[PDB]
Amino acid sequence: TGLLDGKRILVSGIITDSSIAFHIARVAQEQGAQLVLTGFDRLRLIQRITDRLPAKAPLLELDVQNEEHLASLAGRVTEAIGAGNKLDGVVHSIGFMPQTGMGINPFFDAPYADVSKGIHISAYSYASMAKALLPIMNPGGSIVGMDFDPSRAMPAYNWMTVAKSALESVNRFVAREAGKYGVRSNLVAAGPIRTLAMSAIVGGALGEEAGAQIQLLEEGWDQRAPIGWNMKDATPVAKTVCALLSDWLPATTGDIIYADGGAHTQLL
Amino acid sequence: TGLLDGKRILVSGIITDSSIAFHIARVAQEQGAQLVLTGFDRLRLIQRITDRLPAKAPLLELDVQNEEHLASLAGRVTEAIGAGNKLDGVVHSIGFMPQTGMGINPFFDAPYADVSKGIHISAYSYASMAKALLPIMNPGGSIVGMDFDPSRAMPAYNWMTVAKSALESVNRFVAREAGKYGVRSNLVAAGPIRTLAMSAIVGGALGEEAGAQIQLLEEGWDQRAPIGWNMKDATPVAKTVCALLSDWLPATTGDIIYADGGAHTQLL
Amino acid sequence: TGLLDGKRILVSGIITDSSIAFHIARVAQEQGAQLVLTGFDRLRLIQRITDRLPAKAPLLELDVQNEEHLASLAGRVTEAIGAGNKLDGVVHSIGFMPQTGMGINPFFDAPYADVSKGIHISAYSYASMAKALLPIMNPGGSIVGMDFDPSRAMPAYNWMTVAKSALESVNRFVAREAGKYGVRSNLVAAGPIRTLAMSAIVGGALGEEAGAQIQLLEEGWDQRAPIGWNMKDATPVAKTVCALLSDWLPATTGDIIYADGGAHTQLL
Amino acid sequence: TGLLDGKRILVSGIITDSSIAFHIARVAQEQGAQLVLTGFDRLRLIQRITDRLPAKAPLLELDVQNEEHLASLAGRVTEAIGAGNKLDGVVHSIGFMPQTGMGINPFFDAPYADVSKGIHISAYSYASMAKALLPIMNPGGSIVGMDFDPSRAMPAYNWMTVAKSALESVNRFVAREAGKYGVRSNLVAAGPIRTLAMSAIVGGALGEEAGAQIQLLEEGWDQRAPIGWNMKDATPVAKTVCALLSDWLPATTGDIIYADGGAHTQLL
Ligand SMILES: NC(=O)c1ccc[n+]([C@@H]2O[C@H](COP(=O)([O-])OP(=O)(O)OC[C@H]3O[C@@H](n4cnc5c(N)ncnc54)[C@H](O)[C@@H]3O)[C@@H](O)[C@H]2O)c1
Ligand SMILES: NC(=O)c1ccc[n+]([C@@H]2O[C@H](COP(=O)([O-])OP(=O)(O)OC[C@H]3O[C@@H](n4cnc5c(N)ncnc54)[C@H](O)[C@@H]3O)[C@@H](O)[C@H]2O)c1
Ligand SMILES: NC(=O)c1ccc[n+]([C@@H]2O[C@H](COP(=O)([O-])OP(=O)(O)OC[C@H]3O[C@@H](n4cnc5c(N)ncnc54)[C@H](O)[C@@H]3O)[C@@H](O)[C@H]2O)c1
Ligand SMILES: NC(=O)c1ccc[n+]([C@@H]2O[C@H](COP(=O)([O-])OP(=O)(O)OC[C@H]3O[C@@H](n4cnc5c(N)ncnc54)[C@H](O)[C@@H]3O)[C@@H](O)[C@H]2O)c1
Ligand SMILES: Cc1cc(C)nc(SCc2cc(C(N)=O)no2)n1
Ligand SMILES: Cc1cc(C)nc(SCc2cc(C(N)=O)no2)n1
Ligand SMILES: Cc1cc(C)nc(SCc2cc(C(N)=O)no2)n1
Ligand SMILES: Cc1cc(C)nc(SCc2cc(C(N)=O)no2)n1
Ligand SMILES: [Mg+2]
Ligand SMILES: [Mg+2]
Ligand SMILES: [Mg+2]
Ligand SMILES: [Mg+2]
Repeated sequence: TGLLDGKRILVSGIITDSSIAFHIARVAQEQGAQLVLTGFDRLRLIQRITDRLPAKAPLLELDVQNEEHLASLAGRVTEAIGAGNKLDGVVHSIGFMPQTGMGINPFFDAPYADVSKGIHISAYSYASMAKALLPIMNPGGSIVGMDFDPSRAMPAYNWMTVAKSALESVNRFVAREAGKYGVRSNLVAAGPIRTLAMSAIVGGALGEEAGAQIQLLEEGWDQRAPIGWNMKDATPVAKTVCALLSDWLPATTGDIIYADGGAHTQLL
Repeated sequence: TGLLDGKRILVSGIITDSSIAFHIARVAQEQGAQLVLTGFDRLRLIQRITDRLPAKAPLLELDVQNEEHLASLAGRVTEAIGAGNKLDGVVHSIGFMPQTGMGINPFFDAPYADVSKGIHISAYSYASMAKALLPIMNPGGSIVGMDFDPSRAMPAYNWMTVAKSALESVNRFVAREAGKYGVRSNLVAAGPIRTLAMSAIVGGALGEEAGAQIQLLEEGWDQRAPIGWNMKDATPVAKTVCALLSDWLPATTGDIIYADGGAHTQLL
Repeated sequence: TGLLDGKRILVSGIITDSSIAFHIARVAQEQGAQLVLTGFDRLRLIQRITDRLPAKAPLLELDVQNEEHLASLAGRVTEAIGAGNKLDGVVHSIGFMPQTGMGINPFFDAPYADVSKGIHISAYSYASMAKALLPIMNPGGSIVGMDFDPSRAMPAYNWMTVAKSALESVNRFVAREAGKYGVRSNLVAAGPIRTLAMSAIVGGALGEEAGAQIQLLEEGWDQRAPIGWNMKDATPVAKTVCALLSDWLPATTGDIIYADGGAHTQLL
Repeated sequence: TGLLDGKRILVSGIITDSSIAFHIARVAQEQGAQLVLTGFDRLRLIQRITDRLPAKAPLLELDVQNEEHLASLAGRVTEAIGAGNKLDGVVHSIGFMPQTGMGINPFFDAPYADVSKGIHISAYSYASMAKALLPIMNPGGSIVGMDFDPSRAMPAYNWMTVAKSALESVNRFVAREAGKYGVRSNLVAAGPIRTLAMSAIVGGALGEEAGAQIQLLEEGWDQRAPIGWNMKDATPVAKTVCALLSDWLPATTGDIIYADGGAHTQLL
């Protein structure tokens, strides 16, 4: 009697035990969902990481920049879940921006090839995954992507923020297409989460000024949040993704749910 | 094993079997919640209506314009739920705007006394109820109010839209106060629902032009909604309110969840 | 050859030489506009203040809560400007919230009578003035109101923020009515301005905590603003109001122009 | 005594006499501005078109996808305006999306190479131009870009809408950089304009369904606009761009001004 009992859900984006997708996968399994996982490039690493999940789940390779991986994806998922079975859910928890597009590298100094790669992975791939998976999704189904509120510019995030603005726009169009299948498409805008990369950035991996700026942003976020914000805890974000994967928000689509402690609703 | 098992929830706003609050109360009970209901003025009528709910629930009188009703409310709820017990949820499903403030009566012709009454009932009362109930709410608790997207002006709704804009602002402040109790505060922005009053308006109860305009708005809403919009079905709205009353959106506060078929995310 | 040469403009809201309306009136006159001023209650004081403006301007009494003042307003303006002449512009620079609705007084402790008075003056009066003045405005005309961005809740501002949210909604409806006259209606959302009342608040006139909170908000505003924000200088705000009164934004209506140093477009 | 007397302004984006940039250039010249024009690929055509402007203006080649054109741009402008002189204004009126990214071609069928080209030209180039031109702009200067409101998804526009969402995000970051030079950066969100390409689209150049959908969008736009919307008249848009190029909106940056007849503020 979990929130997601009997649901078949694809979860992309696990790389480490601190990935937001690891926690989404863990909570979905705690809630009775049967998962299919997708991983990029380091499959041996991802398998060892996913071995820590409450239940076993088939892992499929998916490089979103690879058209062959996308073209074979639905067939590979069908084989993993069994012929005649379809997905009820899809989680996009994929994001990347080359170092030139984030941090202390001046915003104007990011070459377009780098920005384009980041936009391909972080925004266009949300449409790529929906195109590949909608033909194998059941009516009442749900597609969820991870967002970081890009409504206002912020230091260091730079082109990653531009990619999120593009992602929010993509989500509204994916919802139009997904609707033809009786499927919802939404994003969860999370507050900052101390993933391995976020800790490294605050530690100065992308320059001192950028680290200092992200640390101030994190502190301000918890201060603004009426219920507080714990950057070390991805569970509230994972629960929110599961809320969207469930039958409990059936009239919400092309939309954004903020799992940010309410920080975006307050100025100070 | 319902979504709201063991939760004690107050639900205001039932007047007819077509009230959005009736459906919120029905779904909350189907999901294991123990309810306390509040009713305005016509208690005998409300009791006969609520007798149709899946389970028995104490009904308390609450006129939000009456300071004595508000001052005695927490004590009356405690008596109904038993000393030592507190509420986990509160539903505000209250709205009113005198006839001069809605319909064919020109927007400029609404006297302030009428607008002020409508704003008192539809917006200020969200803060009034939170003030009365927060001292008897448990941490992890949830306050939910009903909204109708007032981001853009629309024909006929007139001062009711102004009252909703004020309500959205009130919600952000209530979240600040509710946070001190470990309580969330959010609104559900519903698409148009064919309540008794909505059917009467489309039928011309507030003038021909206003009826024609609201009918066009309803049609456009379903056309824009990527998953469609059924104005005759309050169930998707009721489910969304229950999603907010549950433990599944724990990092969302001072916010608005749109249960509108995704219509507000599309232009055409 | 001023920006507003030959335009007849009504300007309300002058009380001191630090009123935003004093600077709007000064810049409009520097730009060739012929003004009619309205004042509340302290006409002798207002006249002595307005004697400092670059040019002489008739001053009319206007209490926005007084229906007789509103009913006689168009006739009184016509007498001041001459029969056969109409206004090209109207400036609403009126705002009030009783002490219980702002500052350290808890948000929940503001009685409705106080909130309603504040909403009457700060929001409903924008519609009251447009109703009175549209019959004496020329096509191509412009109505401008003063806003303080209420999209996110903030400390101390409390019910004044709720009143601004209501004002933004009122503006969108006033635009619908004003359009029938070929008239535009818009708000200027200013950054914080050190008026006499703002200085008194920071100084602790409405409690220590509220003063400290508003001082932090002011500092954050200049820090966020990509071009900086000088709270001691109302000139950039006055220039923006004149931009809206001019023929230079002819396709903008029911809208909000932010004269806030760009602070609302940045998170940090 | 024009609005832009003595200002040196670069205007990009003229291709035909129906280009929005042609009208921006015409109004800026009527208002006393001294222009430098940039053109893409068809310089002989652009020169013959620009010969119709009120005054002579040097024309420089600028392909925004060409790093050499961008690297030599400031030097070429300085040569055209004279050593010791700098620009007061910059107009970005550049947009492109390959046919696969707009129209009847399904949203999912646009290959990334096409989307990336469109995003390069329509969004990234706003940052490219600011990087090249800020070192030759005077304090008090203004950068203006052309936007088409992408807040909600719409039929046919597809990836062009995604590119506009990315552009709005880019604008907020450009404002941060431009602020260091005492320069403002803003976008004008225009209503639909019957350029040669728009007429061809409505005529079915990108498929019947797309043409029909854009025609419905145009009709709805004028219906919603409280002051109406004339798609055959770029003058109100050109005037708005000049308002931003002037000294009259000195505290507005990282922002969006809507020259859309107020259509985006109304639902119906
Ligand atoms: N960490 C935060 O503060 C934060 C905040 C809000 C939203 N988000 C978003 O959450 C999502 C997950 O990120 P995270 O913070 O868990 O970091 P992460 O590094 O753990 O997850 C990013 C994932 O993207 C994958 N990926 C990269 N390139 C790929 C490709 N070519 N094909 C397929 N997958 C590819 C990586 O392998 C990794 O699994 C991202 O969309 C991120 O932007 C993160
Ligand atoms: N019907 C729609 O299309 C629609 C759309 C979105 C949101 N909403 C909102 O949903 C909520 C419920 O409205 P509904 O559509 O179910 O209509 P309804 O008439 O069934 O419910 C309104 C309720 O407000 C109560 N109320 C009025 N004055 C009161 C007072 N002084 N004290 C206490 N309660 C008082 C009424 O008794 C009634 O129970 C309202 O906030 C409404 O604005 C309605
Ligand atoms: N000061 C700021 O930081 C700030 C920021 C943004 C917007 N604004 C807005 O600018 C406008 C002008 O305020 P200000 O800051 O110049 O303060 P102010 O005190 O100088 O101006 C407020 C004016 O409202 C008038 N008023 C009050 N009650 C009235 C009534 N019954 N009838 C008619 N007029 C009445 C007062 O007489 C006064 O002239 C207000 O709308 C205010 O909210 C102020
Ligand atoms: N037409 C509308 O309905 C509408 C509405 C709102 C905003 N806009 C925007 O206004 C701007 C001007 O477009 P328009 O409608 O006048 O169409 P247009 O075709 O007349 O202008 C587009 C311009 O972009 C130029 N361009 C394309 N690729 C380029 C490159 N590689 N380098 C440099 N310049 C390049 C073209 O040469 C052309 O001059 C665009 O940003 C467009 O999206 C248009
Ligand atoms: C909002 C947000 C913040 C961070 C640090 N990573 C992410 S996605 C993960 C990631 C890592 C990198 C990188 N440059 O290593 N780029 O993207 N998204
Ligand atoms: C958004 C929306 C629409 C309607 C018809 N009623 C409501 S609340 C119910 C109601 C009824 C009335 C009335 N004038 O009878 N005023 O308010 N809210
Ligand atoms: C946004 C903003 C801020 C302030 C201090 N005053 C205003 S209007 C002026 C005013 C003064 C008072 C008062 N309580 O004296 N209420 O309103 N508006
Ligand atoms: C919002 C909007 C609408 C249109 C028709 N063109 C533009 S920019 C001009 C353009 C033309 C094309 C094309 N595919 O020919 N792509 O972009 N922008
Ligand atoms: Mg294991
Ligand atoms: Mg019964
Ligand atoms: Mg004098
Ligand atoms: Mg010529």
